[PDB]
Amino acid sequence: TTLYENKTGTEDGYDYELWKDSGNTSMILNGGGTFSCQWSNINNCLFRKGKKFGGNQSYQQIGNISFDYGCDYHPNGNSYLCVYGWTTSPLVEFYIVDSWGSWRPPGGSPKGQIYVDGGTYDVYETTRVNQPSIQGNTTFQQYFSVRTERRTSGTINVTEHFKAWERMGMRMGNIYEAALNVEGYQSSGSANVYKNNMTIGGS
Repeated sequence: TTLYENKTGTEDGYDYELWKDSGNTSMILNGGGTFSCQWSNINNCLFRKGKKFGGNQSYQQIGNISFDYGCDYHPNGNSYLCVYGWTTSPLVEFYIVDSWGSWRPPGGSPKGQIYVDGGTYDVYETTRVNQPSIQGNTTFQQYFSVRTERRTSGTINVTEHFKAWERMGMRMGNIYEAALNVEGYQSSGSANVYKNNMTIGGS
């Protein structure tokens, strides 16, 4: 229930992962979607809990996807706190970022704004040509919604970001996974996800 090295698994209905390329990481797996983590001397690391979806379905088929979450979030350098996931056909890596450390991701310039869940989100898109992905080295898009001001608790209605992105011409494939995610880059920090209730279904 405390992880220190790369591991993926499932507990209490939530898929979890700790991953780092190097450095010190720890992750306490608490009930349900909740977890606690710390990192130092890392290059890249991530800690996440959510779901790898069991079918090959669109978000209209899966039903509502939302995270009712709360995190006591103390990054010491580069870091962000987000919902993270992928779609396939088309292949998309997506991010809904609510807070960050020293650097607000992803860089570049937004193409729109979404007013949802009491906040304003900047929308970004990238193409990454022949780069590592969940389907090997290949080309994929990245979609980002990044809050204009930091917050660390509330509801992220992922379905509404999906719908807004599609209205802005950003096609969603079948949903592969979605998880509440803490990232670190060349930094130290800690975060306690004390609440993470992931809705999957219905309207």
